[PDB]
Amino acid sequence: RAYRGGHLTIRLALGGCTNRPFYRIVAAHSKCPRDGRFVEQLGSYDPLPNSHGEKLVALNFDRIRHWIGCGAHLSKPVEKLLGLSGFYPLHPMMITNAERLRRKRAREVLLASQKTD
Amino acid sequence: PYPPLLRAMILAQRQKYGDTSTEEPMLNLERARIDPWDYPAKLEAKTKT
Amino acid sequence: SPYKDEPWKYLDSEEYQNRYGSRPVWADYRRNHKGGIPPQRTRKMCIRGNKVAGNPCPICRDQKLHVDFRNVKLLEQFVCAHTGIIFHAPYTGVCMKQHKKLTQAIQKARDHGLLRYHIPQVEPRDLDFSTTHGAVSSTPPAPTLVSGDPWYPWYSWKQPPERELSRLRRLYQGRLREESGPPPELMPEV
Amino acid sequence: RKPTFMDEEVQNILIKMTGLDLQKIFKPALQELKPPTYKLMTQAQLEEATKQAVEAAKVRLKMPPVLEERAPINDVLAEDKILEGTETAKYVFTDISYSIPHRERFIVVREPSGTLRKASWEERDRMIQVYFPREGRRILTPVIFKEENLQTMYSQDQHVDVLNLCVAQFEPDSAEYIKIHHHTYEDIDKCGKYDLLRSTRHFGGMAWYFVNKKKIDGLLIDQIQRDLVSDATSLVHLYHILHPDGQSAQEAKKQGAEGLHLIKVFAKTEAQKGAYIELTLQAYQEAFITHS
Amino acid sequence: PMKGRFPIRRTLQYLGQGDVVFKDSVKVMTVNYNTHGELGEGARKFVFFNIPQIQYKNPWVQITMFKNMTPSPFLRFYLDSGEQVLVDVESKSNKEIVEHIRKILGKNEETLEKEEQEKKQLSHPAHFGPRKYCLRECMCEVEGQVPCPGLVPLPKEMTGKYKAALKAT
Amino acid sequence: LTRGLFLGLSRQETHQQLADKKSLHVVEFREECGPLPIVVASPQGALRKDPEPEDEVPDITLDWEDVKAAQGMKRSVWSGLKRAAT
Amino acid sequence: RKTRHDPPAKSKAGRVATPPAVDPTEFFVLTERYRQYRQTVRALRLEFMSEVRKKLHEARAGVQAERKAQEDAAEHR
Amino acid sequence: MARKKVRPRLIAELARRVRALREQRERPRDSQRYALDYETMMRPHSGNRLPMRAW
RNA sequence: ACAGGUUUGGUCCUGGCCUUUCUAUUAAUUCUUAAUAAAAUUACACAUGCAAGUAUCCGCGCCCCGGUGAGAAUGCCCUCCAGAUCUUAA
Ligand SMILES: [Mg+2]
Ligand SMILES: [Mg+2]
Ligand SMILES: [Mg+2]
Ligand SMILES: [Mg+2]
Ligand SMILES: [Mg+2]
Ligand SMILES: [Mg+2]
Ligand SMILES: [Mg+2]
Ligand SMILES: [Zn+2]
Ligand SMILES: [Zn+2]
Repeated sequence: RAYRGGHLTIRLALGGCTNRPFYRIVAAHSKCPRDGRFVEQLGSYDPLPNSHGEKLVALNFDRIRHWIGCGAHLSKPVEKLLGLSGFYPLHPMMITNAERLRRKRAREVLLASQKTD
Repeated sequence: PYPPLLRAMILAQRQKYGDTSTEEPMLNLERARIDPWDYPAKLEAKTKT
Repeated sequence: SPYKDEPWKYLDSEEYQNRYGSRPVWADYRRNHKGGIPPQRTRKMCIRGNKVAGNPCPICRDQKLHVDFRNVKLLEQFVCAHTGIIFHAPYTGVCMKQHKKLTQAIQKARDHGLLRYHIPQVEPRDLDFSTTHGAVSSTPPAPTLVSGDPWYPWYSWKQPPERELSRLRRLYQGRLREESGPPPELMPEV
Repeated sequence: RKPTFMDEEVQNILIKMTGLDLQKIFKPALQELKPPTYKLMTQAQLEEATKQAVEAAKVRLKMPPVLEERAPINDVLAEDKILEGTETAKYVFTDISYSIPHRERFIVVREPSGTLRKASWEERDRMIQVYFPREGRRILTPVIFKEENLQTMYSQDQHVDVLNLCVAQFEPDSAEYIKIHHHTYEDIDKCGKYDLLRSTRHFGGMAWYFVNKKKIDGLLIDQIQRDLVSDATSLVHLYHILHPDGQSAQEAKKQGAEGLHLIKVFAKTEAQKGAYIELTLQAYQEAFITHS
Repeated sequence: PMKGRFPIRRTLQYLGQGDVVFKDSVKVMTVNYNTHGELGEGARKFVFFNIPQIQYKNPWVQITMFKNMTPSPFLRFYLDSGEQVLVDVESKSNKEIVEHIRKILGKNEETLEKEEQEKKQLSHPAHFGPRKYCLRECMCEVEGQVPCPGLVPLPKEMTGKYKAALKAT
Repeated sequence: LTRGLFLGLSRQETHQQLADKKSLHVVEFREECGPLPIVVASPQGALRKDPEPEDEVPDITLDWEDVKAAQGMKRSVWSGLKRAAT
Repeated sequence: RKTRHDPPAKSKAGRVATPPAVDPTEFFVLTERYRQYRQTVRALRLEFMSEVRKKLHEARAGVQAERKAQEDAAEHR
Repeated sequence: MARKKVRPRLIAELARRVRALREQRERPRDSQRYALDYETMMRPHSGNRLPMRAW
């Protein structure tokens, strides 16, 4: 529909199943609904691991870099998937979250060590 | 240095054309200068040229 | 069922040859309904616990007919010999609980080579098999990869200066939090 | 200059030894049936419609490419120790583009340990079937490719269907493809079942494997018992092409024998069951020269 | 159909079997033929048979017939650039007109292949969505992934109710 | 219905009778057997070498019911119902 | 969601946002990592803009487009 | 879009002129627009409260 | 439609009605547990609660999501696009 503003954004459309998510990485308007109209579907992300224990992430890089060079904004999970794939640099939020997880482990090991004695 | 997958994309793109050059691909940073958030932005009307 | 281990021993027995013969088990079965056109959905289940639902199905009225993927002589009666498609439930007359099991056992006998079906001639996947591309072959490793350094210099955690720490501690007064040094390289387990 | 399978000097022999049996190539399958059509044809129009069916049976008898086992993909693009334990499962990323071949797709995997490596051969074709599916291929390995189901399908004499299933499922340069294609060739000659692959598109594969393994004893006597000497002389000729340095290839050069004696030369030089081959040759001679 | 002289020419198969695709320049086709004389028999049979086959595959090209205006049958193509292509037909047969028009202003087999090859690119196999545009709707139906809870119930350790019941205690 | 069924079933034209009245080979082209030209009836007697007139447009008496069934405009709910066996 | 003409809530009338706690030795490295990440993604964006420029200029007036734009008119004449 | 039975809506265009006249005639002056209650940190013109970090 | 019942002492033809198939709401009778999907009388009037915030002030968003089908035979599809928005020097 006609909008007053908005911008092209590569995001994840949560079109899936109950207790079973499945994201469609699409490039849509920022004023459009999540599962609504889009311009062109890029890829697909399966959050749940399959029988082989792999989270299937599918990226159409040839259209992703085209829309990025045309001016498409990116979301935080999209940049996270690109950083995990290696098409984009690793996100500072992923780096700091891994550091925080390491600090939580470093606190829990000392707590479990001081609990036994 | 480029990200790993994007660097391998160029390493496999230029290989198929017969380019034996093993030079390391670099990413330019001249036109990527960004002002900090304390830099005040102009308020005048931008003229389309 | 006395066999209970080999379902095909009943199909070649004399009690099957004098009862059914060269005709399928569903040849003499006629389904009763309300008009000339039967309902598109047959009976859901005709064996509810210990009671039989009146006139039983061809497979269900004879308890020695075991729906299994081993006895192909019983499974071929429910697959067309010419088109190779499985007959629907209103065709033969079995209840849906046995029709679903029949489709499952026919598939389990087809993926085991016990039942014949069409195997088309499929062309190979790719037109040209070239393992010389960089996608499948090894790529020249990075100078930081052959050295062991992170891909970007800002990936590792660098200790910030004390002047910048104090400049932040002056502007963010009142909302301070406890400091944290460099995170450990290896995260220990539980 | 080693003889390859795509060479015309071997394809011209394999096409000739395959043979044209229209009643076997254009055989009614188990698909959906339809009422046939009829049209009045003269003798020349009938011969034209027959030669059109022969030139179509050529494309039906297009040979599948036999290749060597591919090299395992072991390559690491990046190693990020920061992500040693942030995730339990591994992320598989696939480059999808209609304009690029499947041999040039980037199929990477970020392991939970933190390494961004290339996907193995067992994962690359699985994800390629996931995102570019083709009829006849399965995501998981089919149970029918186990050795007991293979033994049952060999006892039901369905080797042509086993081969048409394996070529459809696996890639020609994979490992399981070569494994099953060799395991069926170890059975068709153990039981002397070369008659099944006579007019199929898989005769040249087992011929080119038997000449590479020097297993020609039963394959010769079957072509002799089938009153096919032009196929056996060309089979020995293709053996002489494949093994140039050998007493069997050099004796025929130093003697200048005909196609009928090229079989005896191999039956005396490097034949395992040479007495059986020579007995079949005598029994074919004394049964053909008197009757015809 | 039953009504008419040749009922076969009023079917989708007869309209679809005509392989005459004009170029992007062709705009107007004026056919001028007569209804008498043994010469214009080929033009009359062309107007009777092939005109619907051309108009089916050229819906945007205007086609206008004129009867008993000029003593000689002809065609007149009006292109986008302004060029008028005059075609004379006096003793040509029905098929010769079709092959001559496909020779002068048509689309080659190489031209017609690439358009459908580019149209095929629109439907991508790796995309997901409705059955009208894509091949798969719920990723659950992939043979390797997690089944579709509308068909196979999920285990107890994976449901959000059990998760919020563990988070409560 | 019975009289017309027997009349139409008795007024059939065998393939051999077609090949005799046309002096041409009657060739069956099965779909699942590819382009294989199976010959069902041979025109015994003088086999004419003159091909039949290849009509570019057949003037056949088509039927709207079969044209609808071929073009897929048969949206009736009684046409594709599941019924019992023979 | 609400509308520009919908009045705010009574319990939200006298409520202001409260900032969370800040770790300076983590906030500094996070800001510098943000800047070092955004400069690289900006360079990649400019490179992709250049690729789109090259593809658009090729598909408009390339050494392959001019050949067809000449040979079509040649065969037409 | 373009239909033969479209109606000549004049009130919608009159209200645009009225609102455009009101925007310049009752334009709030910046002195009272940027006013500030230093006790409650609330703007008297708009009615918004200043952030906690600006107190 | 693979059709069937029904006009008449009876037969044939024409011709309408109904039955047999599938789906949705309501009502009656009956009813044990789970998973999934959907919740649909009302453009009649609403008590009460929540649904637009963020931010070192400025500013930016505030029927955007979501809701409904009253009006309009409205419209489907196809050209040209002013204007608005995102990144750039264009
Ligand atoms: Mg839901
Ligand atoms: Mg009457
Ligand atoms: Mg109710
Ligand atoms: Mg505000
Ligand atoms: Mg709506
Ligand atoms: Mg009205
Ligand atoms: Mg515009
Ligand atoms: Zn039953
Ligand atoms: Zn699902």
